[PDB]
Amino acid sequence: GQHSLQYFHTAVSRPGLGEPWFISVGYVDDTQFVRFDSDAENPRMEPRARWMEQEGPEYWERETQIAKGHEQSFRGSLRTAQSYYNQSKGGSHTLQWMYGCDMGSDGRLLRGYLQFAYEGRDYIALNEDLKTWTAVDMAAQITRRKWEQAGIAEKDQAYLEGTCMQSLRRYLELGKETLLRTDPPKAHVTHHPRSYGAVTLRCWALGFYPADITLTWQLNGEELTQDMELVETRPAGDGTFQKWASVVVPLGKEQNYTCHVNHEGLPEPLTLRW
Amino acid sequence: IQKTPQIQVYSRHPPENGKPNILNCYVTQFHPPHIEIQMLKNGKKIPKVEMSDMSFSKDWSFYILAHTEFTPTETDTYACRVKHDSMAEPKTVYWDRDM
Amino acid sequence: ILMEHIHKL
Repeated sequence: GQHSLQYFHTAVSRPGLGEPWFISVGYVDDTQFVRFDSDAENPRMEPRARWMEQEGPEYWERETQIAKGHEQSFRGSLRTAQSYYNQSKGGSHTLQWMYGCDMGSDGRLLRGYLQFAYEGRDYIALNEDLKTWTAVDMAAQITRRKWEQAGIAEKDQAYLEGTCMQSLRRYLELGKETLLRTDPPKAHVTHHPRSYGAVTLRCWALGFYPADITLTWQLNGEELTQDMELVETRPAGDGTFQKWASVVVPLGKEQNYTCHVNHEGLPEPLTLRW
Repeated sequence: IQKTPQIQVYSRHPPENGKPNILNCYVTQFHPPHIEIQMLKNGKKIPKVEMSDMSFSKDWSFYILAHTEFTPTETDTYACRVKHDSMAEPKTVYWDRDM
Repeated sequence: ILMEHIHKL
């Protein structure tokens, strides 16, 4: 039972076509719950989870306020990164920021994090100590010295260990019936023609939550690690996830194989054969 | 950094001919965030197409879920066409009930 | 809740 509260920020310039595109998303575990989009007629922090709908105006006003502050900083940051890297005018550049806190099973802080990317590349990152930074290049180092001078690490550490953790537990409280739920996979194995003497056994895991799942195909104990096709875990769109794993197998010998579904929401590992 | 988008086309619920369902077009690992996603039915654009809020993953690459309500038939084709700078041509992935 | 600390590059 591990949790996390993460906020994602993305600023994409678009010269001659408006102010930078700023969008922010907030996540509790594998569930998005808040969002801000600079292009909305009225940019504001808005709920994206049903359990965040009983928060009242004050809450959003505040968040909307903070989001805008950051939005402005990102406008200036874009222009700044543009200079540090001396990029010509008229170009599009992205600035990304993601920070959050992981909460261990014991309910205590597991660790915090905060990092930036520019043009999709690691730029600057707060180290696991939450006191020092990792600057990727001379440009980043400039930012590093500035943040060191402003004692920003200290501020982030405080937020990451405190406020971040406080709101997480709190949002977990709000989202109880869904955030703490753990919808187990609906697993079945499907059969598929492939060749004249070989079929594809596809092991499906449906409607589970959280997204973390383990699918493996095996033949008499031995895991068929190399013959296994795995699809990236995907959102069904309704809050749960899907995933499957397949193996190429000779016709007539399907029954011999077995797939093992492992997921928090299961009393114990599943074993499917066909 | 420019990364080419990954696409998964699949229904929300187990596909059943004649039963209303939701077709998803999951597009991941792409950058820059500018991208065009279109869902097709027998090669023609599907009007109403819901778009999740774009976000990014661990590696900074972006991802988004585009989806539409649809009712699978044994014969109708469904695809997702994705246009992005990483790709020289639009990427069209068909929905495979089995995939 | 969003962090209030501004990070200017």
